[PDB]
Amino acid sequence: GIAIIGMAGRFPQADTVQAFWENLLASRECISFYSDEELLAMGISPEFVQHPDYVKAKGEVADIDKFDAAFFGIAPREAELMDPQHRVLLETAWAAFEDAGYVAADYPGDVGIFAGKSMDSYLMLNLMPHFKRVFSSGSLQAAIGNDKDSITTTIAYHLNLRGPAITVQTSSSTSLVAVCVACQSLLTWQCDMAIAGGVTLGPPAKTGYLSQEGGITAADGHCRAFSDNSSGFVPGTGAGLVVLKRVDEALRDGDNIYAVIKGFAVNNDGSEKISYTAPSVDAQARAIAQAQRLAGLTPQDITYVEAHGTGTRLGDPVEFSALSQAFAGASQKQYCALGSVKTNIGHLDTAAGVAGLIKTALAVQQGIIPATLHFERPNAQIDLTNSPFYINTTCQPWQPESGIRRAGVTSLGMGGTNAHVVLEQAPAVDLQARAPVPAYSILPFSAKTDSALSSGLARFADFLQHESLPDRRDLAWTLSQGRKAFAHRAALVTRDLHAAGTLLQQAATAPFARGVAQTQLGLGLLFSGQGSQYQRMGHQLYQVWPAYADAFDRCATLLEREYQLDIRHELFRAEVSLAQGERLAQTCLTQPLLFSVEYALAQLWLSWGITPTVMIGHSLGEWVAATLAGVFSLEDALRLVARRAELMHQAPSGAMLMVALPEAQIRALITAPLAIAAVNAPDYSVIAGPTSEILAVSQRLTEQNIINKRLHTSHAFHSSMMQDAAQALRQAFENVRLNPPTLTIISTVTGAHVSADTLTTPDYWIEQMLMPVQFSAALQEAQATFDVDFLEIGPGATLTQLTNGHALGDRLAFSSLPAGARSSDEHKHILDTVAALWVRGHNIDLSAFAGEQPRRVSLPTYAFDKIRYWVDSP
Amino acid sequence: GIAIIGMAGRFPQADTVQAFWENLLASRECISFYSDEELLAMGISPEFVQHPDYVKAKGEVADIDKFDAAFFGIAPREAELMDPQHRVLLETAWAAFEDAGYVAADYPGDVGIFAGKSMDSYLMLNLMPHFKRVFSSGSLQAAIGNDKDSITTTIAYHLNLRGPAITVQTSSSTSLVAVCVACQSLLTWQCDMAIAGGVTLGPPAKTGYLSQEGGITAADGHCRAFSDNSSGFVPGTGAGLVVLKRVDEALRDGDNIYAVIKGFAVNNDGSEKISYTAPSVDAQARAIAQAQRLAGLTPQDITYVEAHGTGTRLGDPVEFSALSQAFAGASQKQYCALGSVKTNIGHLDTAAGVAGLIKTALAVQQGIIPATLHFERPNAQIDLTNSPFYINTTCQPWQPESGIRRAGVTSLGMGGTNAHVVLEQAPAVDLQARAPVPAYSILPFSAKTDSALSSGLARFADFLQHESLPDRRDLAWTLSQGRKAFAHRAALVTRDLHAAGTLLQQAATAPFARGVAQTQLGLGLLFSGQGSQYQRMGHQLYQVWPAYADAFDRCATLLEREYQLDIRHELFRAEVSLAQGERLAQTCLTQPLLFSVEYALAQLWLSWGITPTVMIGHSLGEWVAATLAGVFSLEDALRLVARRAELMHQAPSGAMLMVALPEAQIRALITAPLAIAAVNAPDYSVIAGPTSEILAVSQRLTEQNIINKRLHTSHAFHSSMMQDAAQALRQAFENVRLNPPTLTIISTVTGAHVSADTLTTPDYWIEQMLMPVQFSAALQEAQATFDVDFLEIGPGATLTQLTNGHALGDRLAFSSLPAGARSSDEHKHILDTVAALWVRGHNIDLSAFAGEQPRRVSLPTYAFDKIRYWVDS
Amino acid sequence: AAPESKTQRGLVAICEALLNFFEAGGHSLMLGMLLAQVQERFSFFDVMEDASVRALAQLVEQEQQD
Amino acid sequence: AAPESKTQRGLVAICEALLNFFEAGGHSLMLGMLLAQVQERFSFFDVMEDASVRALAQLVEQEQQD
Repeated sequence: GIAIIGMAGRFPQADTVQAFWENLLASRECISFYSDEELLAMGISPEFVQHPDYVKAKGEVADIDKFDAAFFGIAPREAELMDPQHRVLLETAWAAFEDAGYVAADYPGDVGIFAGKSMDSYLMLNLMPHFKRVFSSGSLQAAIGNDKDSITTTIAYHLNLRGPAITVQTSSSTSLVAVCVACQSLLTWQCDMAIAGGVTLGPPAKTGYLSQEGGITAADGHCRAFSDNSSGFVPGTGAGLVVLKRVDEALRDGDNIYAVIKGFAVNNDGSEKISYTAPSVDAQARAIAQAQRLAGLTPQDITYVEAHGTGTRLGDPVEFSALSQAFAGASQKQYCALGSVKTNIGHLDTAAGVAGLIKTALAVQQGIIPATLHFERPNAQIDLTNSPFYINTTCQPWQPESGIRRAGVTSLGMGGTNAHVVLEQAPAVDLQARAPVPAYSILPFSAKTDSALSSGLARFADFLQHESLPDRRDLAWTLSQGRKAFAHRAALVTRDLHAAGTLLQQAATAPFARGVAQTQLGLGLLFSGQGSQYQRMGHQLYQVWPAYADAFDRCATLLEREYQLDIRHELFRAEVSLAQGERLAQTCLTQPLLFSVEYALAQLWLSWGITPTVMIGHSLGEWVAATLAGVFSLEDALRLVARRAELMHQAPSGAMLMVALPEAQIRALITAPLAIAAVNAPDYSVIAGPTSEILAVSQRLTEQNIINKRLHTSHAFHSSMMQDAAQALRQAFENVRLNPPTLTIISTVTGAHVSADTLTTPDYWIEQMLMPVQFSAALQEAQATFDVDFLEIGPGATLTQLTNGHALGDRLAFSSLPAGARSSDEHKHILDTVAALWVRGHNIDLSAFAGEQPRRVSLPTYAFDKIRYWVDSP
Repeated sequence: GIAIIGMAGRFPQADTVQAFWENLLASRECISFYSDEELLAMGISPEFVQHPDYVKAKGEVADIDKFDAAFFGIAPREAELMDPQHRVLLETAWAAFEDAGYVAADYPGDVGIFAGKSMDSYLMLNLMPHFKRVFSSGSLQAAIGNDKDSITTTIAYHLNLRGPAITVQTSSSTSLVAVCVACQSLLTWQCDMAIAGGVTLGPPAKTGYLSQEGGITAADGHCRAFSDNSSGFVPGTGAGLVVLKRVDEALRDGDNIYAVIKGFAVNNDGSEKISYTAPSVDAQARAIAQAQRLAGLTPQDITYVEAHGTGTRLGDPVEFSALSQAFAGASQKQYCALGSVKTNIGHLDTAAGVAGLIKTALAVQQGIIPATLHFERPNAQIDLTNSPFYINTTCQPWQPESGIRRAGVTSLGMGGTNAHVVLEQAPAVDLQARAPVPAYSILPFSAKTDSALSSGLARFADFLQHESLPDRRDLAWTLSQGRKAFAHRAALVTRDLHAAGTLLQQAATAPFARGVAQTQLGLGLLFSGQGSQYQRMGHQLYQVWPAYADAFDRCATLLEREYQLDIRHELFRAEVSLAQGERLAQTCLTQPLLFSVEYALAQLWLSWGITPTVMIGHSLGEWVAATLAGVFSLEDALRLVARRAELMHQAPSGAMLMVALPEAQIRALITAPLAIAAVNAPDYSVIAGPTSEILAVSQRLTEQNIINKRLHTSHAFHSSMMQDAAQALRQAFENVRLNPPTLTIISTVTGAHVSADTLTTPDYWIEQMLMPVQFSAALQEAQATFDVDFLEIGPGATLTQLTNGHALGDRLAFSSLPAGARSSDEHKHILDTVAALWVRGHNIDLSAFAGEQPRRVSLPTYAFDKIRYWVDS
Repeated sequence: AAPESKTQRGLVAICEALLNFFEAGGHSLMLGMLLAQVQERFSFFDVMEDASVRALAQLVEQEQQD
Repeated sequence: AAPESKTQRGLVAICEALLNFFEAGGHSLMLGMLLAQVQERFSFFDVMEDASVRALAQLVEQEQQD
């Protein structure tokens, strides 16, 4: 068949198909009656008002003047000359494609629109200035070019639809004829996805009709259908579009299927009638029997029928006669329902067949038949008791006998064209054999304006208060794979959806990432030194993520192949205790653990598709900023930092000291031979040395009342004490290969943009152990040459705390691991960095955070801001 | 694929598809150029005329105000406010269906229309003669119900089209998108045979345009398409429709297949271009490549390509770049042709795409590529010599390196919709294996009005003055099945078509069947007499038709099995001489022989679907009339008629003299031993009896100035000496089949009707040759009770003059076989009878007169008369 | 019904134009001013007020007396 | 080219509101119609007599003279 995979459309007293399904489930009437005063104020002639046969009701779509011209690139001088049905069908088509879970502009295959349109009454006010000022008929040829035949080409231009763009144009069955033409085109393989429907919108916005004797219109405004008090119909206005796709493709791609269209049939009557404007029975019977013949369905299978049901005196017995003739092969008794949308919203002119198709597809998918209004007693020439049909007046649950629901929509034109479409139930979904939901998920939202982002967040806030909510891998997937990412964007990290609904109910100083996006050509990486680790560092990331797991497994097997370190036991199978913290405190174990964590976490961030420009390191962080630049291999790096750690374990005791003074003032104040260990900020510095004179310097620094801190380190680092251990790895260093770099390292021991040959020198890694890691000028050099965000790689938030204290120029630094306390929040922090990078504009595969086997669902669509465009000439 | 089996269209400076194809073979430029003083007649403002930036050229259809309202039943007040595009597309739909060899309402399956209208231009001079009266909502409601979308539903109503009536509407690709939608409906089984096209003509007639260096219009008037002088196009007006069917069905039924649409593709540009109004390259390349792989073809195979080719300064290199990009899988250099019909006729917005499909299907069918006009050098951007394309300037033969002529039509909409249709050659048939053509054929013509019949006769007069005319069998099976039998009819019985053309050249002085048909409730079968035959009769009818052969069989087999005589030896194995002429006249080998001949002719006329109402006899015809009435069977009457003959043979004397005088005045002076044998007319009588007495009566009448002749017979029929035969046949009629008569029989020995008991008496046949014949009274009761046309069944025209010489007002009599002579022109005369009956209105099947496996043929269509329905200027 | 030799001419004009006509289900507003455009051969909101044969006869007689 | 400081303001207002300047084939009668609509802030046959921007500026001062 041809699966329906999404739908949209404004309606009378509705603006969404879910704000229309809940006007059918509430058994509402959507007709908007008026009074005298507001009608002559709209422009009703003084003769039309106080006329004894002038009814004052119609079905009103809400805002016909309100177009979002900035979304589509249209100037606010060309969109004012656009027919309102063009604008409303543009917004409806964008809404229908977003309801499908797809984007029109970048579908793989070929997408084409088949859509109809009522008569453009907007020109009948446009000609008044266009002709009574210049007296030229040139405007009419422009109308030929860009109005009457060009609705579907305007949609296909502004949404970039490559497939067929055909304006079918039938009198009152235009929409269901368009659905049938779309099904034919999808089955002759002209397109791989279609969007099909219609529109009818009147630039006379609020009006009544002058009902006359024996006239097709009702003399009360209540469209009573299939009843003995039926006096006619009432004119509605509305748009509507469905999205169609072949059912094996739609079931392989994992879309949501409302109802599979199994059969369809269009025909005409052709002079089997007493006059041209009078329907026939046998042609309608041929259409119904042909659609059920093509579907492969006996008429003992269809359980609901949406008749046309306009409520006129003459068309009602003809349609029931045709339905009885086509269903006459059945043997059950009152087993099929009957209905009509036109009781609720009125008789739509062009969008009538797709309003019934939306109502019938919703009724098939949900599984409950709506309530026909105004019906309490049958018609004189219709016998419900000796027919297979019943008309219900309450919202009745739909259970079939065989277990499969089937339906059918009938539409009738005024020229004679008859269309019938036979649906079915969507096939057996299986959402029980899937692996479970990811623990946290990112909810991305985006818009072209801050107003549209605020309104979209408000719409998702009201959507998330419902009891019926989709999955967390069905939602978010549709928000990443099924929405286009615009400038003004926002993002949440959630675990349950109702608390997300509460958070978007605030949408003001609420804890979620939010802001405008930019070009953002590249990221910068910062790597952590020794002294900020915790317990179970990367435990969640190891079991959840596969790339981090693979890199850590290869590092652990590589370390255990040549050494006796019990890697994967000190992190994962280690109890949370201070004995473990003192077990991993020493330098013999801490350096390869930080190397493995920072390397595998860097491989994770490169697996998620961000491209680093500059990779600043810190002590051991430089050894792995080497390794991502590929200056030597992972085997060489891991065994050589093991050799380094087992040399620097033999070094004697030595302490650190922090000072809040710049290094020039420290070098003007230091007298003992104590080298500067690290320069990190203007107001932060670290000095080293053996612990006795370090404590003496700290106690004399207490006398000047300057802030200082012990850094909890056993061995002195970045001072002249380790000369023997520095020299003792030269003979183990020279036997391996060193490669010129690839990625732009800058060196923290010199504070200089470091070149492609001076990493390769085997004495640079000797003097890197001794000299101060002068971080601040390296950071200011990266900030000077580039202009980039920074992402720390490592356990602590130390380097982020240093960096967010430097003039970055509109930029920000971001951590990728919690600072120890919240190790349980490893999975939430790394997904809140990704949610915070994505808002600024960085390129991350957000669909990598999806789940096992995702599917698409129906979420709220874009929220177009309402700007009035109207020529408005009396 | 989808076969194209017919086409029509009212084109610029043409009225038919053939008067457009003769202009494409004559290399004519069909664009009219006006002058200054005739634009101002219909109120073109003098600023437009005196403007120096003004070109006066349009490709005009001939008549737009002329409609035949009375054909479709449309009132002469409601037709005056139909758009002319509805009118022209009604006439084009009727003409295209007649060109297909079909009538739309009587097709077994279901038939869809898919057409495209343009912006109603009649509504501007339909709302200005309306705004005078205050029409607040009146103007809106006038537009809505009438002129929105009702071009494929005021055609499917009038022509009884019971299939999908969908109005596709793109900008200028409408008529090829319509063909692609129709080919989708014929493959997803929504219709069994479709029709698809478009129309664009409107009120603007004799109208010039303000050309713009920077618009899309040609600044001089001519469409120099694909050339160095490409300055735009010129607007045109036109119509067109083609008729489509599945190719297995069209090969099954033997239609005329112009071409087979083997693949097609429609798509849109997208936003992947500069703006809305700028054409793209990759979209057109996608359409061309998609069509050629849905056709199962390869870009080496296509030998003609009909490009869009408007003549504007931006569209021409873009389309050629797309074509080169799509055909860039080729290695052979300059093999495929290139053309644009807009050079000849102009750019008919919307219609462009079925005009260029008609041209391409004609070029595929015939094998002649027409000549692209106005082409001297390529454009600056267009590189011909390394592309695989060349442009002709003379109409060249088409003959590819393979035996199949394949093609492709491309039409591009202004909104961005592109269409490419690939047209393979029609699969050729074994023409030489077909059976030989029947020796004569009826050509029936019929029209709703006398003027339309005269015009449709003049059109076949013009048509048959050509060479290589179609098969005569296939013209007789297309004028009969393929045209709708109307009121005013005419009919021809031909053996060659060129003499038929020069005979239809004259109208008032031409002797064919002609008249007005009526209801014709029934037919009278006046069976003929006894002494009115000739040698070598029924020899043609024995071998031409098998119904006559089967009816003549089971007679002679029983006469050679039971008795010892053979009819076929006396007829077909006999010799043409006067020695046998007196030999077959004896009663022993005349009565059952003539009975079997008349029975065979009557069974033939029953086999051709005619209904007898009254059926009289004359001295043998009551026996075969009772046989056809079911009173006897063939064998039951066959034994007793031979018994009657060989008992009647023994009468020694007998002679009949013919006296032309009222029976009562004859009865005044006749004698006792002679009796009147036959009363046939008020001025006719036949007297029977011996020799000398009736001869003496003859010389008595000779001096009384009354003309008398003998009847050249030897026995005494209806006389006073057959009582011996009446006594002898009384030993017969023993327990024979005795049935009440099923049909209505007037007995000629009584002058009354026949009841259920008046004919089953066995003594009635005993006494039948005793009473005289009351033929005149039988006809007096015949045009008393009924009013029918009398078909004489017999081997002569003897009863025909005696029938027409009675009270035969409004009614005539028709002889089935020639009288005496034309013993070989029997085949021609019997079809001249069927031609004379079919015009009068009888329900004779005309298909039984065609050959073995006939086909359909494009002939001229109906000739609508022209009545002006307009409003004002 | 029985006509009265002037409204007879009016109703014969109506029938030869095209065929109260409101209660006849085959007529609409377009065919309404088709008939009306025939009867200027001798206010349209008054035609939507009432357009019976008696109503058209009364309006034509009143407009001729005016 | 360089326009002369008053017709500069007028023609760049025209260009920023709409866009001989009309060399492209996409320009047509509807944008000509809106350009004819924005006139009276400071004959359409006379406008189409010369569609140049300097020519229509000239016609603006003859309309001011009128």
